[PDB]
Amino acid sequence: ARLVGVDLPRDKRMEVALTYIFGIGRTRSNEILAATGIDRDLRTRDLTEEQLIHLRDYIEANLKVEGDLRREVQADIRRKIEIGCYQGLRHRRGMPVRGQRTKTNARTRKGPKRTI
Amino acid sequence: PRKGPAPKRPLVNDPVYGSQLVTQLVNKVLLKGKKSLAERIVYGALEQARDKTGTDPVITLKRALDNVKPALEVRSRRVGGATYQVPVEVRPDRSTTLALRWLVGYSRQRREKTMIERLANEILDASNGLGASVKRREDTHKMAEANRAFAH
Amino acid sequence: RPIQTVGRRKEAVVRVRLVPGTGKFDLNGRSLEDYFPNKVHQQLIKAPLVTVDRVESFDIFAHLGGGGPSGQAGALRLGIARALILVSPEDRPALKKAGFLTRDPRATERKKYGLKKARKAPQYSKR
Amino acid sequence: GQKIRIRLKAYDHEAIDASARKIVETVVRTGASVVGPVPLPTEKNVYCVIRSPHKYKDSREHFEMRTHKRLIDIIDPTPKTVDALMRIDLPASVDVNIQ
Amino acid sequence: PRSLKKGPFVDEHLLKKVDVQNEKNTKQVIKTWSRRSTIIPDFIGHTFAVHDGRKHVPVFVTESMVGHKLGEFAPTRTFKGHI
Amino acid sequence: AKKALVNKAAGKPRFAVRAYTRCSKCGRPRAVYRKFGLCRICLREMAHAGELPGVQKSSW
RNA sequence: GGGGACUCGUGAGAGACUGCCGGGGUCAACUCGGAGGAAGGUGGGGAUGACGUCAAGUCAUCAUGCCCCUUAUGUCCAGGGCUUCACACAUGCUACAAUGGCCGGUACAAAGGGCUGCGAUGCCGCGAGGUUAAGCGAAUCCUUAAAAGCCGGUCUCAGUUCGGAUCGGGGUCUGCAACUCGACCCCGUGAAGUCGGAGUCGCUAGUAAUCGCAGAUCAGCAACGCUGCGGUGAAUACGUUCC
Ligand SMILES: [Mg+2]
Ligand SMILES: [Mg+2]
Ligand SMILES: [Mg+2]
Ligand SMILES: [Mg+2]
Ligand SMILES: [Mg+2]
Ligand SMILES: [Mg+2]
Ligand SMILES: [Mg+2]
Ligand SMILES: [Mg+2]
Ligand SMILES: [Mg+2]
Ligand SMILES: [Mg+2]
Ligand SMILES: [Mg+2]
Ligand SMILES: [Mg+2]
Ligand SMILES: [Mg+2]
Ligand SMILES: [Mg+2]
Ligand SMILES: [Mg+2]
Ligand SMILES: [Mg+2]
Ligand SMILES: [Mg+2]
Ligand SMILES: [Zn+2]
Repeated sequence: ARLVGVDLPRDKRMEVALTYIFGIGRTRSNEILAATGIDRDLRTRDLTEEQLIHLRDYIEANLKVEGDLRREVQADIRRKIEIGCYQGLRHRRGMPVRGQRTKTNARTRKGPKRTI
Repeated sequence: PRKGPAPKRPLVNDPVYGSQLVTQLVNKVLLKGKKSLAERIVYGALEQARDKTGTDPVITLKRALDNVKPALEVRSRRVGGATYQVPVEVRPDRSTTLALRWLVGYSRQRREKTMIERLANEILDASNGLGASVKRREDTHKMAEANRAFAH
Repeated sequence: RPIQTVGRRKEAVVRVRLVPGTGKFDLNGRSLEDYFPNKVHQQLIKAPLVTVDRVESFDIFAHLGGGGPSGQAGALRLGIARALILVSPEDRPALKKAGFLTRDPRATERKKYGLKKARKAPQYSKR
Repeated sequence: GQKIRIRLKAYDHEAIDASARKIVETVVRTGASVVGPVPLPTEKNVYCVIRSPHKYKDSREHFEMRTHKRLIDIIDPTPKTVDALMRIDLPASVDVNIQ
Repeated sequence: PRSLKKGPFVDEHLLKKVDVQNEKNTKQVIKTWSRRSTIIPDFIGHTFAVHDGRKHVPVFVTESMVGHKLGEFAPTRTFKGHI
Repeated sequence: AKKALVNKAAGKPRFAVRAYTRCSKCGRPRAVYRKFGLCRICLREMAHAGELPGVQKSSW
């Protein structure tokens, strides 16, 4: 089955399978399940197309899914790049933007130890 | 130390199993101060062993420790231009401690899910004399016996 | 006149009120199983009562305060031991040799400056 | 009745008890219902300083600030004894507080 | 000041200079020294040579730099690639 | 430190959050204990001289 | 209310000082073991640092002899910086999971802090936080819920219901002002990492190991630093040849 992504890891509680979508994690899945009524503890192989089709409209009603969320993210960072602020310049240089120290860290934003 | 021996601290007998042995295994598997958790793990393993065999868990443990009791160690020494191992006798208490440590260490890195079934399988294998602790004891015994020439 | 002694193990003090009875540990509304799920604690308590004789007799009740589970268990054990000693001076050699009368003074070592704990020291890292 | 209360506090030892039981406790002849000094737990203020003026962090010396409180008696507000109490004064090392 | 209880943070000696010019015109290059002032939606079409420690950086807001800050666009430090 | 900075601290400051606490004996702006108002080293010397009512060496 | 029955609190003593005994020891020192005891040889620990050394550190806690400037090397203000970043080192935290993660219930501390404050309840908000407000210069008020511990379900060894670094969006608190240049809260995204080479660090008892609590600096920045507190809580020492 597929709503936007695969959403169906084999032998997994759909509570955690909903976390596999781009836009829903633990809390979003919990609040969605609370609204819908279907219990969290159930194997994904037992889910049925009717439950899938009532779940499909809910996510697009208010939440968002793969593709457009990343489009908004990339548009945001691209606008930040083109406007030329301190954060935009840091993004252009690949350096972390939220005031983290750069003397001995930022290995995630940069690569591993170059050892020139 | 240099100023004589140090007395070893005593132990209490478990109300569930009135023997110092079970408390010794609980102490050996105890980590991070969770004595209750170690007791739970050892009790689950013992109950599993009793379920699989039928005989008394303390008797199975005694059979296992008698089977995995070693005789000699391979403590090494260096004199001149080379170092060689010296096989010496082992005291009963040290042998029991070494066998218990070996059993716990080999049960810790087994291919099962939880330490209840892990330790149950380990103690059953030691009782039948075919487990990892038995293999380690045989390897130690033979590799020490191979150094019988240097017995000073 | 009820028999009352002082019992401490690490930080807990229990005020025994030993009186004649059948024998059931009243610990302010919580039974032995309700309070202490540990078999070790459940043996440590009632060890002084069953160490010699006899055999599950008159109950005790003591207030609870401070320490933890093992500390409270040890304090209760010492309190029952001292109460038994006060009630009957004949069995004094029994508990006296059993070592249920010693306070067992053992407190946590105070932290010292320059060390990350009481005895644990920071990494040396010469040169 | 039991209205007048004292909150005697001193920073030093052997003077609080003396200046209480030999000055305030002089009202036993005056006719005030005395319950007696009640020894409250001693306060302890803990501060740590570095022994060296520079760079030697591992040289530390600790100090303790103790404060002793007692004499919380409920002596009656009889005019004669209360006038005597307000007329007498204790050394500044101990602080008097009438409640 | 980043709290929905007092509005934004804009300097009074900056308002009394920008609001007296925006009535008729977008003023030319202007001198400012308070990098900490927020950009209210009145700076559109104007320029601000914002100080950064040694000189003034002229910054123009077109449509989007309303939630930003004046000093956000003035490099306070300069790095040029040791290698 | 500097007597000019001492006077600047002692004076009534515009944007009062610019104020700070220094030693009452030497003017050190760091390690000042609000209970006494002295710096750490001056406090230690004063404690050794025994001019603080209630402050003395601790052993426990 | 009543009570000094009990802990407890804080004032004064007894006691543990090889005190007594057995054997040994030049009979002396002392050694080894016993009875009574809270503790046995120093009951445990803290303060306590000899002659001096490193021309050790501090001219930047403070002070001091000689030189150097007095429209300046004095002083103030507004921004920036003390927080950068191809790299290496040192000290701590996090993990790499099933001794475990999550959900619900649940019991036991010490020591501290508090009128520029502790904000009991009540209301709003999932939330941090905001609002009115009582008690509290304090054994009576707040902090105050302790976490480890226990029970029931789920997950089933997987880069995972492990991991929380990075990033986007949205709020709270202090501060005139939080991009530089603070902390916290909500959602989503969810990296390395699967036990770490040669080598190397600490630790003998309530020790190591582990989990929480409090103070000081401070308007905010310290649940990764410092200093103290408490709970659970082990294994080894045959021996001094070897670094
Ligand atoms: Mg500790
Ligand atoms: Mg060093
Ligand atoms: Mg300040
Ligand atoms: Mg001495
Ligand atoms: Mg020198
Ligand atoms: Mg120097
Ligand atoms: Mg000087
Ligand atoms: Mg720095
Ligand atoms: Mg650290
Ligand atoms: Mg998680
Ligand atoms: Mg929970
Ligand atoms: Mg609410
Ligand atoms: Mg794995
Ligand atoms: Mg990987
Ligand atoms: Mg993760
Ligand atoms: Mg290795
Ligand atoms: Mg603070
Ligand atoms: Zn000073």
